[PDB]
Order: sequence, then C-alpha cells, then structure tokens
Amino acid sequence: PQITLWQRPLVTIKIGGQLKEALLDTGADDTVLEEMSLPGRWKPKMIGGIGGFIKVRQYDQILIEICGHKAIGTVLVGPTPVNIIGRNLLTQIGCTLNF
Amino acid sequence: PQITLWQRPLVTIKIGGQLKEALLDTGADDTVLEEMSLPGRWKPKMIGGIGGFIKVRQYDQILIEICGHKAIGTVLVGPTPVNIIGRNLLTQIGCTLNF
Ligand SMILES: N[C@@H](O)O[C@@H]1Cc2ccccc2[C@@H]1C1CN[C@@](Cc2ccccc2)(C[C@H](O)[C@H](Cc2ccccc2)NC(=O)O[C@H]2CCOC2)C1=O
Repeated sequence: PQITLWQRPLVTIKIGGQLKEALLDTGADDTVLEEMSLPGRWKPKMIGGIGGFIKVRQYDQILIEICGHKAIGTVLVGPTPVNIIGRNLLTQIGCTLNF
Repeated sequence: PQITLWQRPLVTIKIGGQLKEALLDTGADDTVLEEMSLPGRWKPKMIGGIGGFIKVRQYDQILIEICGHKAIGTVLVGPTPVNIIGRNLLTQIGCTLNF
C-alpha cells in the first residue's frame, strides 16, 4: 500500500499469536516491541535515541507479519512507548520511501 | 527518487546557507536538528522519544531545502543524536511509504 505521512504510519502486525499496532519507522535501524513474552533466549542490549537509552532484550529469528507480509528478523523487547518496526524488517517486506 | 532502506535514509539538507546531513524519519512527528543558530524568537516544546522527554526550542517558518526540494516549516533545535526530518516536512515534499 502507499502510505501518506499526514498521520503516523501505523499498521497491524501479528506476533506470537496476538495482533498489535506498530509504527513504521525509517529512522530506526532495529525493531522494538513493548514488554511481552517471547520464546527463545535473549541478550541484553541498550538502545538510545531522543530522551536517552533504555535496556531491551534482544531475540533473534522472530517471525512477524506486517500487513500480511511475513518477515523474519531480530526483535527487541523493552520499555518502549510504542511498538516500532525498523529498517531490519521494513526491507524484508519491500518498503521504500518515495518523493 | 525511490529510497530503499538497506542503509540509513540520509539526505543532505541546506539550512542557513550551509549543508548538513539529516535522516528521513517517518517515526518522528517533528523535525529536530542539532544545536545551531536560527533567526527570530523561539518558544518551548517538550518532545518524547525512546528514552523519555527532552526540552527543545521551536522555530517557525524556517526555510529548509531537502534534497533540492524547498520546504518552509517548523524546526526544533535541541540535544538530538542526529538531524531528524520528521513528518511535518516529509509531507511538504510529498514523501510516502510504499510496499
Ligand atoms: N539508532 C537508531 O537508528 O535508532 C534509535 C535506536 C532505536 C532502536 C529501535 C527503535 C528506535 C530507535 C531509535 C530512533 C530511531 N529514530 C529516532 C531518532 C534517532 C535516530 C538515530 C539515532 C538516534 C535517534 C526517533 C524515532 O523515530 C522515534 C519513534 C517514537 C515514536 C513515538 C514515541 C517514541 C518513539 N520518534 C521520536 O523521537 O519522535 C519525535 C522526535 C521529534 O518528534 C517526536 C530514534 O530515537
């Protein structure tokens, strides 16, 4: 779909059986999801942006469906204010920026 | 142009007669630039990011050329990790996400 930027580019994703609302973010190298339980083992990581840094748990090879398009990659879980889908998964669904 | 997201979507912007590099950020509602001198008055603005809130200075009606496209809008100046081109300016140059 062609998404305009008059409003926040939010989409529905499905992970671990549940459906969620996430923000497509070209500025984010990674993908961070709000506190949730995912299977597998994790590695701690610190990510920072505006406001500072937060500690997250890094899970690899996680399967996510973005607008029906399945994608697989690293997913960070932590105290983020909004679920954010970054470049690591956007490229997998063939997302591009046009102007 | 069409920008893929395999690497950071960095563009050069021209502001105040000088070139700077900025990141096209669809997850950012606003445009925030690193510390610099802009003309006129500024009013305060608190913006929230990944690590919390920061206080920035807001300058309105600022001429900024992005990748050759001229835009005139609100720019926030503060302690940001990188220059961020947000949705307020992405819509002015007609930028959309496609997949
Ligand atoms: N290293 C890098 O690429 O991203 C950092 C680390 C990371 C990892 C996962 C998800 C996000 C991020 C960070 C990003 C990615 N983009 C920004 C700006 C940035 C870019 C590069 C390096 C540091 C910081 C901003 C991000 O899009 C958030 C996403 C978000 C949306 C809503 C609430 C919280 C976060 N939006 C935001 O801060 O919004 C505003 C600033 C101006 O208008 C408001 C970040 O803070």
